[PDB]
Amino acid sequence: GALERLPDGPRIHVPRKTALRPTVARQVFQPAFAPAVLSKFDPRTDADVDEVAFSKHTSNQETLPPVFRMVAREYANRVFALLGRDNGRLSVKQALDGLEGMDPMDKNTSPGLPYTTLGMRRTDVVDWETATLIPFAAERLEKMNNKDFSDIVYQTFLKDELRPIEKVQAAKTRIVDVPPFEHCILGRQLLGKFASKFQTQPGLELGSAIGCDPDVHWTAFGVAMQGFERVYDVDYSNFDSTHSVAMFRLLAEEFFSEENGFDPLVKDYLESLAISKHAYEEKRYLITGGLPSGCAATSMLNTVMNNIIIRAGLYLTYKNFEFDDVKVLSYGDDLLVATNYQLNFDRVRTSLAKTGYKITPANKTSTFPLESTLEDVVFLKRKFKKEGPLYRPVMNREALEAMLSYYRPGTLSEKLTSITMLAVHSGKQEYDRLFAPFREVGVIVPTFESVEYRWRSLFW
Repeated sequence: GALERLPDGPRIHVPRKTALRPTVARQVFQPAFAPAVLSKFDPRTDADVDEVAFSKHTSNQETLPPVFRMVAREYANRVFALLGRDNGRLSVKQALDGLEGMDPMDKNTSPGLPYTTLGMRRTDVVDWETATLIPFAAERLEKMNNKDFSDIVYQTFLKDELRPIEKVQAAKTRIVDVPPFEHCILGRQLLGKFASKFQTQPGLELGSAIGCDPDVHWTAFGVAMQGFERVYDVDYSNFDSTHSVAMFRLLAEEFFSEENGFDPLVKDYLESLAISKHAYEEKRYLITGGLPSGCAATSMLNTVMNNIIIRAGLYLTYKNFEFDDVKVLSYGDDLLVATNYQLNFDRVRTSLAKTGYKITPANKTSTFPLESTLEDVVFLKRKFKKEGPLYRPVMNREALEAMLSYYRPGTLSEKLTSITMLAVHSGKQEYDRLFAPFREVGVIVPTFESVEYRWRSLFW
């Protein structure tokens, strides 16, 4: 919200060509999907894609009800009771290498401005052996330690991916925000030690599916939500952008605070996300509110806010409502409510509408069903398919066809390998149907029994 125009500067090229190309299986399945619109002169749409991206960000909420604060600090108590309040700053060595049971920073990811303009990669700007930034990058990280984030400009561009034909026709393409590499390092310094603990324990108590593995953890999520009377599926609309600047303050003061064992600089880092400066072609602008993408923190941040927001809506809608009445499971804006009560999310939608957040039923029709169970819900594009004492992540049939219909030249073998581990849960008949197009044109893929056996090996 609140997009303020700044003085224009050097041209930072937004890419306007898809790398996606159709496979041999596109003609077979013909999914309701196509590459996202990137150019203004894309003939598949009437609309200007830059206008549609800039039409969003109207204005976030200035204020926010007082119930958001108490439910935030009450959620904080539960989280830090389990994980602990030893969430101090990590060294630059620890940030790059990552802690034990935490992936190291990706060397391939974009380094951000001005390194992308100069044609440099992440491994140019730092030495991973010694954890040593080059003089230019080192002094910028120094200034951010001294409470100054004035140099930080997000490289912003359109997301190259598949979209529904309606999103392609309407030119509604998602926006990627790439922060500078030093900003991304500093983020993992301040919030890394906490993130490592949050990743390792996904479940209903922490209220998060972050750092899970659908093959294994679906059985754990399944059995945990099994005993409950109902399970609701709730989806937000523009969850990242609708975060108010007040929400960021709440997190800094109540959740990611020095009381809970965080670095004092965390507050200033969170303000860099709250009020951020972006570069798009020659345009420069300033968005007040909403969480930018980029780096590993984004999914965790939304997961924390999601547990707060959904309960705050319930507190507002349902009087004498309890915190433990609802058990939550979420991976960012993908939300899953488990409860013994009977909740009406039509009235919760109207409550949260006033607070800025917009929920939807996730079933293409404006009616949250009063009755809903574990078998009905869809979480992470997957369903909960019980099989003996286990649960299998059965992925949507229309999703699987869409994934196989397009690809990026060069990395086709890597793609097919990963999709076999998804399609295995749909059954041998469905499995061999989905890969038949590729085998038809002389492309070998592993047997169903090979990959099905591999999945069963996880539980031995």
